Amino acid sequence: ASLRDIKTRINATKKTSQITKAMEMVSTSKLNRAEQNAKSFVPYMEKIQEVVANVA
Amino acid sequence: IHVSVVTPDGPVYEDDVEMVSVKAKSGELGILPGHIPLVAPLEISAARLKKGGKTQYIAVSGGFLEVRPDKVTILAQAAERAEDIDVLRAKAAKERAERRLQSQQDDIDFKRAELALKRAMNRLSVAEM
Amino acid sequence: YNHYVSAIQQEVTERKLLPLTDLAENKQRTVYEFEPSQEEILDVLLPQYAESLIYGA
Repeated sequence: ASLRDIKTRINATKKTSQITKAMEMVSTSKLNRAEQNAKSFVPYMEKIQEVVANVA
Repeated sequence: IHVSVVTPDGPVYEDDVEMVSVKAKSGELGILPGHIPLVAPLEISAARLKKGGKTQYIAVSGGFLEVRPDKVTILAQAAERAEDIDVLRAKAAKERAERRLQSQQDDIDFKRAELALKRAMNRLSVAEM
Repeated sequence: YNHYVSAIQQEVTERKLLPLTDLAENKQRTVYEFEPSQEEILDVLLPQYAESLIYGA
């Protein structure tokens, strides 16, 4: 092929790699927050389950 | 002895008041230590706590009452310490728009990154080589 | 829905919600003083349970 074409291809794939890395970091942070958001729900469920099991 | 209020969104309030009264469906009840276990639903009203030196109030919506000689637990879907139903409705109306705009912001934030990725990817195909 | 097992593994699960024919009892159980009626309590009790299940999923 051509030297300039190879250089441009390398630059383009580097740019795509950088964008994908940024997206990965954002997704990791969102998952980290979502874990605590999910964890904050236990006591209500663990009480209503016991009440229903006792009553029904 | 102590009373606790829980919500699917997390804990709300806790104290060691030893005398609580609430307006249950088809009647009214007063709770003192050593009570027999009982189960009863609750109406839309404000629960009052008395045996804490001074009176204290808290509002619940769609609640459920669970009483034990050791602990008192109230299951509610919404709670507020302002004792007023109208302020609770106003709070819900205020939070509606906030969550709507948060969702819109999240959508546009994702869309901008998607457009940037598409533009970055197009150049590789442009550079046929 | 998908169940979160690990950061690298996710599995598809199928769950029956109602008529809730299968249920598990607690290890410790105590009788309750129904008020005003045991039949009247369940009508209000059950939908909250179903909604909590949906929220967790």
